[PDB]
Amino acid sequence: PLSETKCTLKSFTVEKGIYQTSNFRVQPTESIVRFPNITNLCPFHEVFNATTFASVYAWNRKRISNCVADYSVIYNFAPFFAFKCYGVSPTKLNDLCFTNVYADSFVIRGNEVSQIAPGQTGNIADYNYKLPDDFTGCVIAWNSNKLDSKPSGNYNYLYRLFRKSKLKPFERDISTEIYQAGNKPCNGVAGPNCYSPLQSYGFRPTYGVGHQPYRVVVLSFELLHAPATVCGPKKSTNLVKNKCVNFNFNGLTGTGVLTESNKKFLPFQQFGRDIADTTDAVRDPQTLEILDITPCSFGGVSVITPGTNTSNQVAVLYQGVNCTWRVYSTGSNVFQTRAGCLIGAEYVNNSYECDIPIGAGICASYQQSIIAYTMSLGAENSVAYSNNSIAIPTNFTISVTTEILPVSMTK
Amino acid sequence: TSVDCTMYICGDSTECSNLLLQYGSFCTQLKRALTGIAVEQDKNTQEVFAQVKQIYKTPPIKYFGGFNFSQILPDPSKPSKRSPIEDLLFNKVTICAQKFNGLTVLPPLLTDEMIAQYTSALLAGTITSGWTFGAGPALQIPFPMQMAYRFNGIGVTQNVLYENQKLIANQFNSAIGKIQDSLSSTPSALGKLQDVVNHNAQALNTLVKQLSSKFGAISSVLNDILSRLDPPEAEVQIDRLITGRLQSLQTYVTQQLIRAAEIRASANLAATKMSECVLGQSKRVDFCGKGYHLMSFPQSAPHGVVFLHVTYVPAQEKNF
Amino acid sequence: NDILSRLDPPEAEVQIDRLITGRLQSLQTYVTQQLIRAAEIRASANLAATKMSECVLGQSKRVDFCGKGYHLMSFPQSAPHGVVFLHVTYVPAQEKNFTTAPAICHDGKAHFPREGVFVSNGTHWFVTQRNFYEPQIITTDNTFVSGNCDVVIGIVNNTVYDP
Amino acid sequence: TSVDCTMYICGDSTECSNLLLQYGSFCTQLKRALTGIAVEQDKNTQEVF
Repeated sequence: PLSETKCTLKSFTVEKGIYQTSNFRVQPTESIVRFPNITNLCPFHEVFNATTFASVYAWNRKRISNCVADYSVIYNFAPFFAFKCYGVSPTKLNDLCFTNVYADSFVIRGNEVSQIAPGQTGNIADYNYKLPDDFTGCVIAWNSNKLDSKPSGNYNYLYRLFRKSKLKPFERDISTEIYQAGNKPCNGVAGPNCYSPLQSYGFRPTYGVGHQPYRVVVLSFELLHAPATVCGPKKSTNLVKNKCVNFNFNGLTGTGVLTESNKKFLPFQQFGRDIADTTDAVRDPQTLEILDITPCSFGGVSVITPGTNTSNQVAVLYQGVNCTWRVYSTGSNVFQTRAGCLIGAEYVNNSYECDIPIGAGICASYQQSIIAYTMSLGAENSVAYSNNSIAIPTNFTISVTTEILPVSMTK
Repeated sequence: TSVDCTMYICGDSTECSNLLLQYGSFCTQLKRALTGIAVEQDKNTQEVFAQVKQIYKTPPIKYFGGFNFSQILPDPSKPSKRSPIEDLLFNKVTICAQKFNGLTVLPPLLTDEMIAQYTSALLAGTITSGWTFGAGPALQIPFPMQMAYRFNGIGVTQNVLYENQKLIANQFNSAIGKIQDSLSSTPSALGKLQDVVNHNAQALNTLVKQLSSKFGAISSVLNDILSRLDPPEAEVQIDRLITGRLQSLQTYVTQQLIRAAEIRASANLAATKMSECVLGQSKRVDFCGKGYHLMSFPQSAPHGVVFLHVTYVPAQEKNF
Repeated sequence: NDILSRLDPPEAEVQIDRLITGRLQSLQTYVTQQLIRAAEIRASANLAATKMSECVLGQSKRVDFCGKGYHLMSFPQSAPHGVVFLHVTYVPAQEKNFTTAPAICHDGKAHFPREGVFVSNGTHWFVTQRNFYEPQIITTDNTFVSGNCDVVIGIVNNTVYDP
Repeated sequence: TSVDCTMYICGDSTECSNLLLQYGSFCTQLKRALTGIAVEQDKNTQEVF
């Protein structure tokens, strides 16, 4: 630590006094992941591979209940074209559990695939469809020219481009949708301005690249919610006691040591957020056991030394850390001042005048050895007191003393 | 107090420290500022208290002309070596989760025991030796011998004391008896030290609650962002949270350097009054209390000092 | 210089925008620290000017304000960005413990010191001042009379001399 | 002097105040400090007058 002091103070000589360095910061031993034992096969093939799906005007917005799925079911389709995703990068949609996945499937053209991106306007992003622009979910598209396309032409599929008023994100609009525009009442039967909001597509397999049928599934969800709905398989492991450890409890993680229950809770109340708005108490995903999280203790390392011109025997102190404990290896002597742990120095019952302060009336000095001692207030003195005695001085001295006062610093 | 710049800004994440080091040259100044305010603050107490390098003790027998001082001298039968006035000042004046975010507090170099010993030695010097002990060796003087000279310092002939010392003793004993119930009657008189304590406390609390802030980020948590996004993107979310936290540090330590300034001035003024109202009989009017000043008693307090000024006011007058 | 040689100026303000801000906050921190240190050294200069006015231009009889103990006189001296004071003060060295009394009985009346402390070697009685031991003979012009020998405690029967 | 938190930073628009609340706990200590400076500044006349 003398060399660390030289490193910190960017000089080769240090004269005296207390200094600062980094902390202990003990490392976690292992990591604990806990999952509930309810692990089934979650059906995703019914939205991926099936018969000819509906057009974009009809949404099969599917609520996927509590299940267990991974990306292996999704991975079955090589012709994935629009692999672009938002919110979570596509390499890590595994081993994290959502709360409400929103799956909606439709069939669109090749050039309409790029229109599903948020914050833009297009054939789909017009009155036909409005979507939330934050879009924590993703879009997955794959070509289906060998199944959806028909030799006779797929003219049955429609889309409601020409609806009058605006759409809001995540709304359902399927009705007759009569068109009443112009400076005349159309009544749906006039003839001048009886425009049709629904138009056909046309699918024959001799086209360009931008007119091919594409299956698109869109997912919309959010995070930071206590229940978990669906995520990949992970072998749960047992917890540990009184050990610095990482933990992952179905989503949110942390690092610290664990303690048994001391409080009552409430039988749907499982989180333990404190006045500091930090998680410190939680219950097991598999059992009804309250456990308390307290993070592993920090250090705070300081160094004490005499003059480099004098000697090189140094000592270090750890603020707040009890030793009596988790300080790796020891040295010649360990002391347990209320300021903190101290090693590299000895202790005496004597009292001498302090040269460098440490804390709580403790000071370390140099004898060939570094000695830590309690505060010496000065020479102990008492004066006799009597009802009829006066001390009167006869000889005296004059003394000169110095005082140094700053006046101004450099302009 | 002391802060760790790495632990407050970032958790156990290497990449956050990597984006901290490209700033690099900020929290070293934070370190030097907190060490500077620490060495400035703990050095205040010696010139307030250790003005004498000769610790004294009280005589066992008190023939103090009928005076009583049992309320201010420390009681040996008390488990602590403090006066009952010190006990009232202690119990009339009133964390781990705050510590556990890299927010450390440092214990003072001086604890209560030896500053109580300093106050007891100061009382021993000012009772049995008068005020000459602030110059050289302590010269023992009887107390009614000293009060006559203190009257002579305020233009009073010493015959007045030797005529009315019984009434002086009764008045002073009654006043000391009154001052205990005066201090214990209301806690509004102790508001001059609760303000510093709770001002430090709420400043630390508004510092530590600043972590849960949506500083242009998807989430205020650092770990879930790492599990959320790729390392090229979301650096634009990390760095804004870095800036919003370091500006909070800047506003905190600027306010701390502001608040240390008047604390140093008040400590200097208290040391000046330690010099004047205790070690001498200053004729500066209203500087040592109200009216013509006789003498003062110092008593320690949590992070503070309190002075009992005994002064002099006339009661009955006539026209001539 | 290199970043203007590196980037098309439409994306310069995309790139060279924030280091200007960072230098601005760094210099703001420097300015704030300069104000703090300037206020501290301004208070120090006020204290130095006050002690220059007190300790030098007069015999300031405040204790510890102009040195240690009873202050006599002072020497000001310059220093690079500073001032240094040489205080010449008084301090007693040797002392003796003597027997006292607040008043003197003589002919049934009480004698009080006009100025000084009553002391005795054991056989005779004398008076001094509060800092030196010079025994003076108790004479009616060295003291004064107010009252008699009942209200005052510690009084001793003795003699006084009339010139 | 005193300064209002919301109306100075943002005009008569709701969404600027919505975008204001992300920092949230920043102008509270500013208002507390201005009331402080006001209260000891009004206090300063008592011990001198």
